[PDB]
Amino acid sequence: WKDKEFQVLFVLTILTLISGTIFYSTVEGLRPIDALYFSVVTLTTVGCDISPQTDFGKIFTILYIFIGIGLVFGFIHKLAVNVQLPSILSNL
Amino acid sequence: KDKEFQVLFVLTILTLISGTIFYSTVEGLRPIDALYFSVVTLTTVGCDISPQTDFGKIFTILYIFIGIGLVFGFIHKLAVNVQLPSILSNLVPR
Amino acid sequence: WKDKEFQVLFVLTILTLISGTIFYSTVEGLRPIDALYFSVVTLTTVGCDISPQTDFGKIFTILYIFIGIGLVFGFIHKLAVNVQLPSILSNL
Amino acid sequence: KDKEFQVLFVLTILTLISGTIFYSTVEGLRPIDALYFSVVTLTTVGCDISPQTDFGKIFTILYIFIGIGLVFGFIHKLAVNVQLPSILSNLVPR
Ligand SMILES: [Cl-]
Ligand SMILES: [Cl-]
Ligand SMILES: [Cl-]
Ligand SMILES: [Cl-]
Ligand SMILES: [K+]
Ligand SMILES: [K+]
Ligand code: NA
Ligand code: NA
Ligand code: NA
Ligand code: NA
Ligand code: NA
Ligand code: NA
Ligand code: NA
Ligand code: NA
Repeated sequence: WKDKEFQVLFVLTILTLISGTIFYSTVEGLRPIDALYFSVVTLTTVGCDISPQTDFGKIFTILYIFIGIGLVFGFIHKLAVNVQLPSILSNL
Repeated sequence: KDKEFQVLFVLTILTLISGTIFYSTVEGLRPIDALYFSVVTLTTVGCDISPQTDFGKIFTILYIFIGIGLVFGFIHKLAVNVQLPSILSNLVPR
Repeated sequence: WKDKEFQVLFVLTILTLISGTIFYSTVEGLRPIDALYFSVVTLTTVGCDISPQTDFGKIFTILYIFIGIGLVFGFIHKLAVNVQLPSILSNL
Repeated sequence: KDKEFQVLFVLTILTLISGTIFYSTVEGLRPIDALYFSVVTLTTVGCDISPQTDFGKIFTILYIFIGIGLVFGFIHKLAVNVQLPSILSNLVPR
């Protein structure tokens, strides 16, 4: 968690999710929790059962995916290392 | 043989048990549907349904971030340590 | 296309998609084209707007994902190399 | 500078144009919706809708297999050649 590389990826991920939450809650009229949910399932590629209704929201979502998918998967990978390492080091 | 593979297998199993319990309690799904939802979420396939409760939405966000990395680490190790050697062995003329 | 590694991945992918098409068209009652579509969008993780209705179909789908996702992405990667190489070699 | 990146960018753009034309003609989508569908399909996010015509289903299957590899090759090159250097530059104290 002290690893600056992990810390920066965390910050970038949080900032990207905040931006999506603000966007979808104000332009697409979603409750904050639903805007955050939509942002997360979009950038992790899980998807969900809704899509943006406005043209602005569709264009934003296209750009958001290309801006954010690589960072989010970089963060998920670094997070996975941190989470599994204590179990690996106990199982040695 | 591979202790990292052992860890990822056990952690994957525990992660899917946790999701099965969570979605069957909080989202009211039958256990098999809760397991299905957990699997398609963490492999990023996705489901035709989404959580309905705010607790379910929050949990799912955290489950995604922790669970994708573990499940795909397991899938990668399964491919290199189990599936690839089996394919190669099954291609040998005997 | 003569690369045996690519050829084997193609065969494995086709056989896996045939199995899913047979399964979903007979157990989940989908038309063949819809059963193939469901099999493809599942193993590529795109997803779609339906899910299996039977418990047997849900269990099959879980196992199908773990049996098939790695092969399908291996094939997609090898296919991408083949498809882009003529353009790379013309752009040198 | 990177000719592989140039190729993947152009092929990605052409792939998305092709999908926009296809889904707006065959599936009747407005152009922006056809582009949206193409992007979420090839990045594997998925859409709340699916093709309705058999032509659309067949095309989508082929588009997925050819398009995922190109779009994710482009995303990887964008990350290593553009986004990573920019982040690093923007972290330098000046
Ligand atoms: Cl909220
Ligand atoms: Cl059950
Ligand atoms: Cl059919
Ligand atoms: Cl339009
Ligand atoms: K996906
Ligand atoms: K998906
Ligand atoms: Na989706
Ligand atoms: Na979806
Ligand atoms: Na969906
Ligand atoms: Na989905
Ligand atoms: Na889905
Ligand atoms: Na879906
Ligand atoms: Na849906
Ligand atoms: Na989807």
